[PDB]
Amino acid sequence: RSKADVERYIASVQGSTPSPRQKSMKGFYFAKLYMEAKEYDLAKKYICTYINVQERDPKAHRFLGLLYELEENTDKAVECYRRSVELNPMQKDLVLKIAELLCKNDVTDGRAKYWVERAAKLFPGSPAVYKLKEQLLDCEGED
Repeated sequence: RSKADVERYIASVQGSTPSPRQKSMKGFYFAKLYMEAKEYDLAKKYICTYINVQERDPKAHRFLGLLYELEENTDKAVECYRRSVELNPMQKDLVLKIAELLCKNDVTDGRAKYWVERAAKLFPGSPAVYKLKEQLLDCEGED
């Protein structure tokens, strides 16, 4: 998909539902289409327009988190995923994902233990969680 293909769709929306709120309400479609076109900054811009008018949509926060995760912007990805899982706690997978991102970025992140413990509760016996706990144990001080 080209930038031009997405622009043609945005123009169609402008011609038929031109109100700023109707445009914002299409911003998740615009963002996904720009993600198809590998236009990551534009995808972030448009998903933000949508979050402005549909603030409680967990899917939009998760999509923005994925954009930040692709960029390796840990703090922003974790913030988005945290908001998504607050809005829709059925996404237990995001609890493990946050733990994993924090550990990958800086396992001396105090935040890692909190999320590893949350993940351990949701995924009892998980080797993915045990690997993170081993990493935390390896960087613990001694008495």
